[PDB]
Amino acid sequence: FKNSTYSRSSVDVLYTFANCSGLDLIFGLNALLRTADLQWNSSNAQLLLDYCSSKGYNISWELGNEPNSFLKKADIFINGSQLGEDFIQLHKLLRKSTFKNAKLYGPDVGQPRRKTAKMLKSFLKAGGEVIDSVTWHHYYLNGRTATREDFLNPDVLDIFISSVQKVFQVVESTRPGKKVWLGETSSAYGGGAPLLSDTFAAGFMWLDKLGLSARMGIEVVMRQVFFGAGNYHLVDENFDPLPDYWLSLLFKKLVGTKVLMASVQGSKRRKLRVYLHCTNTDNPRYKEGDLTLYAINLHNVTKYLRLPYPFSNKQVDKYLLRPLGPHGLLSKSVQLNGLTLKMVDDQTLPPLMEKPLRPGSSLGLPAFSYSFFVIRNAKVAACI
Amino acid sequence: AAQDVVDLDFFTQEPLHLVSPSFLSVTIDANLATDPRFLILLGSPKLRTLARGLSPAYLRFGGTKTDFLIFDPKKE
Ligand SMILES: O=C(O)[C@@H]1[C@@H](O)[C@H](O)[C@@H](O)c2nc(CCc3cccc(Oc4ccccc4)c3)cn21
Ligand SMILES: *[C@@H]1O[C@H](CO)[C@@H](O)[C@H](O)[C@H]1NC(C)=O
Ligand SMILES: *[C@@H]1O[C@H](CO)[C@@H](O)[C@H](O)[C@H]1NC(C)=O
Repeated sequence: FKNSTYSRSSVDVLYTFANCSGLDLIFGLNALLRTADLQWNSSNAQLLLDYCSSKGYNISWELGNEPNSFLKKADIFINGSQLGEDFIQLHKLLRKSTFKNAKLYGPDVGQPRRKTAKMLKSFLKAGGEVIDSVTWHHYYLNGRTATREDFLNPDVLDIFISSVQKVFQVVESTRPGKKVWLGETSSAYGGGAPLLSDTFAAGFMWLDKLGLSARMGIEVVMRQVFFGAGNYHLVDENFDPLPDYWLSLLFKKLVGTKVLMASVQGSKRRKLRVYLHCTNTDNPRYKEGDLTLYAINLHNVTKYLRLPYPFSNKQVDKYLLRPLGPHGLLSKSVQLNGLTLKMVDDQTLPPLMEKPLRPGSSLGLPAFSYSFFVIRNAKVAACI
Repeated sequence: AAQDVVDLDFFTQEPLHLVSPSFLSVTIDANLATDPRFLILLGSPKLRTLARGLSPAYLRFGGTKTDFLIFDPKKE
C-alpha cells in the first residue's frame, strides 16, 4: 500500500452521499502520520477538521485501521499505550473545534488472535476514557479459499461466539460498560469469496452474525461493504441490490432494538439457529408487545418450529427468503414468500409483503433457508 | 416427519440488550476514494434510494487505506 491524497471534492462527495441518504458518516483518520518520537502528527487531520468545520459537516471520527498489523503494512510498530495517547490528542483537537460533541470510536483492531488482546487492553487502559465505543473487526473466511460448504457450516458460524467473548474479556477488564461495535465485518477477507459473498448463501453468515451480535451485547454492526469492488458488497457494480441487501432491509423493517432470547430444545442444535427481538412497531401492521423471531435452517430438510406457551395459538406473519433459480444458494436474486424482490424503479423500493399463517400451525422452514416470523398480539410487557 | 418438529424456548421477561436503531450499519472501504469513478458512483440516484432504505445507519469510511490517505486542501 502506498500513500494517496484526496480532495475537498472527495470529502464533499462522501458527505453528500451520507447526508442525502440519511446516514451518519464516520471518517477514519490516518494514524501512520508520525513525528520523530513516533507520536501521531495531527497536522493533516487539523487541515481536514478545519475544512469540515468551515462547511458545517456533522461528522464522527476514527483513528487508524487494524493497528496490530501496522508493522506488516508499513514497518512502523505503534504499541497500544501510544495509540491511546494519540486518541487523547485527537479527542483534544475535536473538543477545541466545532466538532466539540462529535463522537470518537476506536481502535478498529482485528479479531482476537494469539496476542491481539495486549494491544486492545493497553489501548483501552491508555485512551479508553475518550472513545464513545470500542470498534473491532470480524471475518469468518479467506475469500481465496472459502467454499460453499464453509458458508453453510454451523461450526464456522459458531467460531464468532468465541471472538465476541474474548473481546468482552478485554473490555470488561479495562472499560466495563463501554459500548462494543463491530466497526468492519463480513463473510470473507481479500474482498470476499467470488459467487459466495454476493449470493443468497452469504445470508446465513450475515443474519447469524446480526443474531449473535444483538444477543451477546454488540450495539452496532458495520457491514463491509454497502458498495465497492469487494464481492461482499450489498449492492453490485450496476447499482443492483444483492440478496444481503434485501435481507438487511427486511431485518430493519421487522426487528426492534429490544433483544430477547430463543433456543431450540435438544442435546445439540447448531443447524437450527433462532433469535428473538421485540417487533419494530413503526410498521402499522404490528403493535406494542409483538415479537419478531428469526431462524436459519442449515439442515438439508424442512424443519417445523413449535412456539412455546403462551404463543402457540397466535396469528404469525411469515417473511421467508429463498433464492430465485436456477443457481439455488449461488443465486444473486431472492424471493420473499415466493415473490422476487426487485426495485419498482430507481427511486422506489417494493413493499415487503408478509404471508399470514393459520393460527396454531408449526412454523415451516425449508432446507438452507432463513425466515422472520412476527408473533402478532404477543402482548410481551418487556416490549412495553 | 416427527424428528423434523422442534420446540422453541423463549425468554420474554425483560430486554436482555438494547441495540442502536443504527444496529445494522454499513461501510465504504477507504480504497473506493482511489477509484476515478468515485464522484460518478456516490452520485448515483439509484444508489441513494438503496442507501436511504438502510436509514438509520452509520456509514463508516475506512479500511486498510485509512492509514495511506492524505487530505490535500489544494488538489482537485
Ligand atoms: O480484506 C478485506 O476484504 C478487508 C479490506 O478490504 C479492508 O480494507 C481491511 O480493513 C480488512 N481487514 C480485514 C480483516 C483482516 C483479518 C485480521 C485477522 C483475522 C482475520 O480473519 C481470519 C484469520 C485467520 C483465520 C480465520 C479468519 C482477518 C479484512 N479487510
Ligand atoms: C510504547 O511506545 C512508546 C512510544 O513509541 C514508547 O516510548 C514506550 O516505551 C512503549 N511503552 C511500552 C509500555 O512498551
Ligand atoms: C441429507 O444428508 C444426508 C447425508 O448426511 C443424505 O444421505 C440425505 O439424502 C440428505 N437428504 C436430502 C433430502 O438431501
